[PDB]
Amino acid sequence: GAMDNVCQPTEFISRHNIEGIFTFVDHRCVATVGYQPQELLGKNIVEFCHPEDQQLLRDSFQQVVKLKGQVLSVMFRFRSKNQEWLWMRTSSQTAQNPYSDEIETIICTNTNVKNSSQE
Repeated sequence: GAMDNVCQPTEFISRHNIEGIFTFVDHRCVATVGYQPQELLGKNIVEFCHPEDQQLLRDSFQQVVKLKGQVLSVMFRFRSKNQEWLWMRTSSQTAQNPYSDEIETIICTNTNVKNSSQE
C-alpha cells in the first residue's frame, strides 16, 4: 500500500456516532490507516478495531456521550489498509457542530513515529 494523498500521519480526526460509525474522517486517515476518509466514513470505527478491544473503544464513546463533551482515551488495534493491527489512541469527545450529538474521535498512531509513513 503506497498512496499519495498526504505526506505522513500521526493522528486523524474522525467523527462518528456512538456506534462508532464515522460521520466524518480526516484525510490523514489514509496515511494513518491507509483507509481514505471515505474508506472510513459510514463505517463503524470499532469494526476495524480489534474485537477484544472494541469493547474498550465503544466504552470510550459511551463515556464521552454520557458526560457529553468529556474526552476519552483508549488504545486499540486498528486493522488498517495494510491489514495490520495498528495500535492507536482515541480522543473521543462529543463533536462540535452540527455533529454535536456525535463523537469526535482523534485516532493517533502509537509506537515509534519519526520519519515513517506508517504508525
